[PDB]
Amino acid sequence: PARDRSYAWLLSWLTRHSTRTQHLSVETSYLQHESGRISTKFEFIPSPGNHFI
Amino acid sequence: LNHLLSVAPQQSLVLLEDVDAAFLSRLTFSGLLNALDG
Repeated sequence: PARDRSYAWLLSWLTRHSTRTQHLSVETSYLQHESGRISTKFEFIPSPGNHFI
Repeated sequence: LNHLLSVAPQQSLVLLEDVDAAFLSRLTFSGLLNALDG
């Protein structure tokens, strides 16, 4: 389930093991530090549906 | 001074102007440099 913390770990492991995943979603890590410093990074995650590995 | 210099925010610069006044003379001359090396 999404409540368990293994969800994100398994999804990251999937997106690493299967580099060429035609179907995927995006997770953006955005953090505006003090003094107006903006840090952004795109983490790509498998899209909802069926995937084969 | 040591507490303020130790708790400075991350990714932030600290500016200490008029450094001559404290060194010439709460106030201290060697205390500030000792605190800096802490």
